[PDB]
Amino acid sequence: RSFIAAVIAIGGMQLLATMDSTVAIVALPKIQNELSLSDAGRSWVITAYVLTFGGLMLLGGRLGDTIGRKRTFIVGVALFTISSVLCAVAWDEATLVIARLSQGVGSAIASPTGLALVATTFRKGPARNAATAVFAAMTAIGSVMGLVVGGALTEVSWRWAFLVNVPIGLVMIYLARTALRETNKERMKLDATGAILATLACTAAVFAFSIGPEKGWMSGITIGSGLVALAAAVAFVIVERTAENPVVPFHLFRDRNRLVTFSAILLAGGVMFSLTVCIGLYVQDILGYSALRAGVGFIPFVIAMGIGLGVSSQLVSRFSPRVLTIGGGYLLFGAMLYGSFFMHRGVPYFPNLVMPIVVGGIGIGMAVVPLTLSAIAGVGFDQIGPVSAIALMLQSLGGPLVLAVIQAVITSRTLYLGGTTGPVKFMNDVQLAALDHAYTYGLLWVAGAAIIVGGMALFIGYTPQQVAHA
Amino acid sequence: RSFIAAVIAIGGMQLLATMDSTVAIVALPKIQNELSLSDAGRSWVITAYVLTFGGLMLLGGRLGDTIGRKRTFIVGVALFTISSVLCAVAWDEATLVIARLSQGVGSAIASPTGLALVATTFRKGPARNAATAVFAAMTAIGSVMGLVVGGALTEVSWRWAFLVNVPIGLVMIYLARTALRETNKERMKLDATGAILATLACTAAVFAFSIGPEKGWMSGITIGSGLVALAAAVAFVIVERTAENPVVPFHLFRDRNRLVTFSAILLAGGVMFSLTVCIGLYVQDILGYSALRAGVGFIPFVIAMGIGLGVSSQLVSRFSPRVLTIGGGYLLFGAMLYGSFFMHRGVPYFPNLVMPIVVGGIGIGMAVVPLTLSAIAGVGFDQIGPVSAIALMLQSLGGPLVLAVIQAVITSRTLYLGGTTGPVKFMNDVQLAALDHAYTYGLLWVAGAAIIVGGMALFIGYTPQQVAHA
Ligand SMILES: CC/C=C/CC/C=C\C=C\CCC/C=C/CCC(=O)OC[C@@H](COP(=O)(O)OC[C@H](O)CO)OC(=O)/C=C/CCCCC/C=C/CC/C=C/CC
Ligand SMILES: CC/C=C/CC/C=C\C=C\CCC/C=C/CCC(=O)OC[C@@H](COP(=O)(O)OC[C@H](O)CO)OC(=O)/C=C/CCCCC/C=C/CC/C=C/CC
Ligand SMILES: CC/C=C/CC/C=C\C=C\CCC/C=C/CCC(=O)OC[C@H](COP(=O)(O)OC[C@@H](O)CO)OC(=O)/C=C/CCCCC/C=C/CC/C=C/CC
Repeated sequence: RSFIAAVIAIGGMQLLATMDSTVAIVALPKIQNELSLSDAGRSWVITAYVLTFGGLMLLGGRLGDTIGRKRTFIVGVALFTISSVLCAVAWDEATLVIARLSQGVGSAIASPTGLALVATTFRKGPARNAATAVFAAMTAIGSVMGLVVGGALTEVSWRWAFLVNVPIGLVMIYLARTALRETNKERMKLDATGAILATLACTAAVFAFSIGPEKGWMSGITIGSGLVALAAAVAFVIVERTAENPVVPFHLFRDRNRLVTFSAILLAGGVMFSLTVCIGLYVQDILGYSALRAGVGFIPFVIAMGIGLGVSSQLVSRFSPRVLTIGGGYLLFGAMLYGSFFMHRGVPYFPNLVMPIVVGGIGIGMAVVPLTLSAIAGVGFDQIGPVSAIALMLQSLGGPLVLAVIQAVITSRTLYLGGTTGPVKFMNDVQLAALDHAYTYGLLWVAGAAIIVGGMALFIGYTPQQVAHA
Repeated sequence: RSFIAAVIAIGGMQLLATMDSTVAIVALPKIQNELSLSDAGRSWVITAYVLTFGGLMLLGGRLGDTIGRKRTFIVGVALFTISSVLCAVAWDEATLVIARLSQGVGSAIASPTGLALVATTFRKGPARNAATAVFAAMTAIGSVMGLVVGGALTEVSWRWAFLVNVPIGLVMIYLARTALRETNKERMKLDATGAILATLACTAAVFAFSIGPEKGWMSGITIGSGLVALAAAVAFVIVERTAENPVVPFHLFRDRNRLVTFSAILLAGGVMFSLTVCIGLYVQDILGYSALRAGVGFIPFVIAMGIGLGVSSQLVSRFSPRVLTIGGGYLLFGAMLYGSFFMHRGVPYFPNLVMPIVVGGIGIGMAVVPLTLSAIAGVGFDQIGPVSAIALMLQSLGGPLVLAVIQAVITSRTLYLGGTTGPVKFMNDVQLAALDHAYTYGLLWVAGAAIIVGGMALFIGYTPQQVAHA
């Protein structure tokens, strides 16, 4: 039981954080009808979590080296679980935003430690390959369970949806206490000066990006915050040259395979994030399956993805990460080509929608394990901290960049085919049909980004005896 | 002057075959007004040329070994030039059909000899690379010059357009005679039984594939035509086992890098053929440029292609055919993504149409040179005949296969967007707008087929020392 209890506990924060993201999105309209927070406050509950989760990520990367990775994992999760209760008792806009702020602080501390715990706890070999599959398995499980939970326990109250994290979170705190052993190495000094500038630079950059669309791109306060971030970013690099125990080891990023792998995960995250957002919007708006029925209909995705991850964990020892990334990428290509020809409003569920989801899930799951193992290959125990923190930063940061281009193509083609921009419930059956054909057309431009991802994967060059097979 | 006159004469049949093909398509509607051979006779003049050109392709490969490579190239061109004069004096469908039949026979003899002449005449190294670029360069020149000649000298008569091949064709016979030296090796016995079975199989398959859409797929004679095609093909393989100097050396095609490099050009030719048909139809119908203006507007394509071919000849000695094929093909991906977003009816010619054509021309030209050098590498002199005939047979055969799939996607999406199937001259500006967006949508599926070509190009693995640099 020691093995299964360890992989479940380590990947728990991936289950918790991803599930919370979808439930908060689903319950947003009912928050309007109760708190009466207006349209300006609608975005302030979402970006409040993102403000601290991305701002504190680098600080939480080096936090486990000076205190302890296991202690960091329990503390970070506990603050996440406590914050959910404070989120479900919110009475005023100030109460909710502060509750969402502290969830990001709790997530930023524990999330990078989860990836680092895979490399240190499990030795290189079949154990790490099985641990990588489980770590990637429950990220998609939380997303699907988020739709089912958020689509079922929402008509009685949005407050009960946030209270489902507590039973799940308490188990992972219990499992991590009795299934993970505290390692014994001497603690190292924290880069306090480096962490101060790194935190205030990423938080300012996210604040400027969020306030842009609201107050205008050239309001005067947005540029002022960007100037502060650019001044901090310049100073942060300067100190790191002669700073012991760097937050970011720039010397570790050379012309080696590390840049190619870290550039691939930056773009591969954007392809996956944009694919999830567009498919969920297409099913809920064009097909009208709502939250509950869409989540149950995505159950085959988890089973197919679980099949792909389990198979890829066996083949990684024999095949290089280059061929498994491409091999699973071609199964993705056939899914969205078949998912473009056979999608309009009113099609049956089994002949038309089941196959693209199942086949695409196997291809996606096949290429996740080789990419994860190569990003934590040949780094060591003193430097696995910041490397894991950077890997989760680039994976999440690439999402909005790619989706911004994809959503621009969707909007442009809607106008050309004949349509309007606005809420969907106010669109007759010619502007609605144009939006149907716009999303399907934009599914092919997602494949255009996937080709770019695969082209960068040609330069990995890792052999199977380095990433695995030890 | 010896070098430039030699290579021009070698690639001369490529100029003739492509340019005559385009002119025959352009002047087809005027043949209706004069010969009055009805709809059923419209497709016979196109079918008649293809029936013998593809039917006698395999015979022409081994015909140069038993007779002479230079002598075969002269008679093949001479019969082509002669048949153009008889074509332009046609006075009934029977006279025009016979002339088109004889034009294919002359082309089937000289076309495979042109590619074989590249390998034997020029020694492997810098001389072959420069000769390869000019060989591919004049294939694209003939296509554009066919539009201008057939779009300008056709308002006076369709008979004058057919007589423009004689001044050019007579020059090619002169340059070949003066600038090509007759090699001195002993002639070999021709496989009489194999040549008879090879000829009958291809014409029967072409005849069945042509009468199918006309008379019905299960009409009764198409299955009979398919019966002799299978009977000839089955006996051809049986008798080829013990046949001296085989027509098709099956033993040469093993699990080595030759089957991969022959499957790539099978589908690369289909992508390039479907790109020309779709673009030419889109420009003439949606934009209404007619034939003369379309030919002038595609002049920058040839200039851009010439730059791509010239650069690729220098780089092929330092880079393998794998990287140049994948690297050159990414420029094609960028052009067709740009050409899908910024191309509708009524756009200016400069910013929206010239840029994708110029960039796409460079990308195509960079990938053509490595593919043909790999297709004639390391075979010898006693087997360069059949191998070059197969390379031209598969390149032409892949065209209709890929285009049939693309045209099915275009027709399916036209109906969904709102529109009908029929002549463009009866549209109510609403079905015309839908046909505009259907062609643009189908441009991305051509990119999907080009991705498959890239995938097979990863298995080439030819060293630049083997295909060049000697
Ligand atoms: C090593 C460093 C880091 C490693 C750490 C990383 C470790 C592993 C991570 C891997 C990737 C992400 C995990 C997966 C998360 C989400 C996936 C999921 O399970 O979530 C369900 C849904 C989301 O939706 P959701 O966002 O909730 O929607 C709500 C709206 O926003 C408003 O309510 O996604 C999907 O089903 C995905 C479907 C793609 C399959 C391919 C189909 C192609 C053809 C389909 C045609 C249909 C027509 C579409 C026409 C466009
Ligand atoms: C070694 C083995 C063998 C080696 C032996 C062979 C050695 C090398 C041979 C390679 C392949 C063929 C060469 C090229 C031949 C044709 C190309 C050409 O020069 O011909 C011009 C025109 C043809 O037209 P044509 O067919 O005459 O038209 C008539 C109508 O059918 C009815 O009159 O094509 C083009 O301009 C091609 C443009 C492609 C550039 C990239 C475009 C991307 C953006 C597109 C946006 C536009 C919107 C499209 C929306 C869909
Ligand atoms: C095969 C097993 C099972 C099959 C089983 C078959 C059944 C179905 C299919 C299964 C999966 C397919 C396998 C995909 C394999 C691909 C990986 C690969 O085999 O790769 C080849 C080559 C080797 O490399 P090399 O190390 O020399 O050789 C060592 C090896 O031969 C062994 O040791 O990779 C390259 O170099 C790539 C060359 C292209 C140059 C890049 C330029 C274009 C991109 C520009 C910028 C990027 C994008 C930016 C913005 C767009």
